Amino acid sequence: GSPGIPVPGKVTLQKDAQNLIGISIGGGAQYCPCLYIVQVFDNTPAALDGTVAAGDEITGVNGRSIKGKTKVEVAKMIQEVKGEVTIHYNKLQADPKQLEVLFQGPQFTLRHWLKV
Repeated sequence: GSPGIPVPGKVTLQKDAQNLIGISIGGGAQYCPCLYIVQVFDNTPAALDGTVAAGDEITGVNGRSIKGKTKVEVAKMIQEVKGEVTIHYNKLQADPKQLEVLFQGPQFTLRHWLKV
């Protein structure tokens, strides 16, 4: 599908020594907005050449959206693609009200996120 995302983009990298990208995915926190990527490690492909760092909207893995399956499965999808890595991302300016919501500052929402 296509929900009309702002500015879509993709960066292609390759798996880390740990067989991942070096990120953490949560499908939104406060009101479950978007974001997906909650944190990254600078020396991971994701951060380093990737720049899919904390605050970016990783909406798809290697061309296929993650928003449709399951946390555990999406990490698997990324581990599945052995040796390679591609991230689809977006960048929402939102509106003041929704911008601070997308910002994620209030950390009352713990939840159980995923990581690769």
